[PDB]
Amino acid sequence: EVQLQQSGPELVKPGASVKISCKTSGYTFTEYTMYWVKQSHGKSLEWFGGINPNNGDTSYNQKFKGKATLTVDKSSTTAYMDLRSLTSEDSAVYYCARDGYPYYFAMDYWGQGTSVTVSSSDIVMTQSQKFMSTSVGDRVSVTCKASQNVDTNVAWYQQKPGQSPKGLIYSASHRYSGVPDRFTGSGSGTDFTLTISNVQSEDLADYFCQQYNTYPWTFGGGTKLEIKAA
Amino acid sequence: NLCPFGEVFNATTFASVYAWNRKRISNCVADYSVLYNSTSFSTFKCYNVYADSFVVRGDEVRQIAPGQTGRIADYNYKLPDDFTGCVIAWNSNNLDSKVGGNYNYLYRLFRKSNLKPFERDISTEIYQAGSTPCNGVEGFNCYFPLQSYGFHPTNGVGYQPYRVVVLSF
Ligand SMILES: *[C@@H]1O[C@H](CO)[C@@H](O)[C@H](O)[C@H]1NC(C)=O
Repeated sequence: EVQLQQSGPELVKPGASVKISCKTSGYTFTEYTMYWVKQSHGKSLEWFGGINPNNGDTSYNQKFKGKATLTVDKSSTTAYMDLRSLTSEDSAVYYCARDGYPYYFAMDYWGQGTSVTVSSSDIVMTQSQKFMSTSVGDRVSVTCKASQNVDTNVAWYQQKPGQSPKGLIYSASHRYSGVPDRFTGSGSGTDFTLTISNVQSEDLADYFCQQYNTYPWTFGGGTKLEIKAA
Repeated sequence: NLCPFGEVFNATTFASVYAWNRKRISNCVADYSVLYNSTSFSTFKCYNVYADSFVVRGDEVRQIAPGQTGRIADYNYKLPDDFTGCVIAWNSNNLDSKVGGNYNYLYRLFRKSNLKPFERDISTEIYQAGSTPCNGVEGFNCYFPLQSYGFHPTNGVGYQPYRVVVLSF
């Protein structure tokens, strides 16, 4: 039912300006906070900013100060991110995501991402292993260390090849709807581990952790999973 | 010996809807044709008398009914579906509004859940709208649960102060 459908891809000159869209449906638009995520090629996810559709309130990650503007149209149930003054650094995939609170903490639904390409004392999450390899049936764990206490407010995301991130674990150790028992969450305070129990073929993905303890939200560096079988 | 409805209907100052007053009057005759002809009300719906009263802006007076829905009915003053009493309301822009605005009249704007019938909540805790906690500090997705009615003398009747009295049994 729930569905976040975004605009098409846009190629623009440097120093331009583009407004992309995230058209929602299947749920009451004003109930849930909308968010936006930047992701460059082969690089990690960066929490860009959020917006409350019930009153227009927003919050911007100061790293991207004044480079975008978040707005909503309650009549068309659509959220907008207006990117302004585009340099070469800005070319990346931009995801809109929904805050699932008060039910499923963090970002429980993700848009399909719009690929924008131009041409002419914060929290830090540490994921030591960039790459990591196992085989089908093996157990495996992925770790995160935060600079500060973040209690149990951490989510774990799965990004499969060329796909938008899908939520795996919310609130340190709770699975989203329809997540195999093989993914179990663990940790508290500073150290968090995600354990994939019976590694499957499907599990070839890139796993990020993400703290939602304080804005601006921050992600891990991605731990790439790789499977071999012969 | 008839009921002294003037005690609550003609009180000096009314209460905010979220902190609604519950004055109760017992063992007096509650006649209705007498209360009607006393002053021309705007709403006079009927369905040991508890006469609780408060101030709400006009376009939300409709929420003081059985089985309603909205800011007032959900988070401020909920009537049950089986209500057996009367809802009396009337305009009071001249009394409860001042030039430049009267802000003494408040209302609850968010709540983690709905009210049961005749429940009263007067907490002052920072409402958490997002997945992130508020920790008492107010900011984005961290809103103070109570807001103030404007009530300038220029507002339309929809946004104008209305005195409301509910006779319950
Ligand atoms: C309130 O006072 C007015 C006059 O000031 C009077 O007409 C009215 O009857 C009073 N209300 C009640 C319920 O006695």
